[PDB]
Amino acid sequence: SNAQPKKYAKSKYDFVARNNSELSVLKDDILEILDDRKQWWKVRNASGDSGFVPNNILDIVRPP
Amino acid sequence: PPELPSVDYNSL
Repeated sequence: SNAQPKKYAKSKYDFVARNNSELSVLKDDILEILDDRKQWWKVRNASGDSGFVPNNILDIVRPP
Repeated sequence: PPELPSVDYNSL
């Protein structure tokens, strides 16, 4: 719907932030991928919070 | 469950 759509991931697991730089997420949460350049991706959750989550708990979500 | 990758974000 936009020329540059937002990219999303779905978490496979519950993950609890170990510090305030990481982002706690739940299994099946949908997360905006803000930065996937490293092993820890910066993502944003539905509440607008952002932080880092491990790449390996995330599955890419297909564009509509 | 998967082991976490090494941290590669910056902290403080």
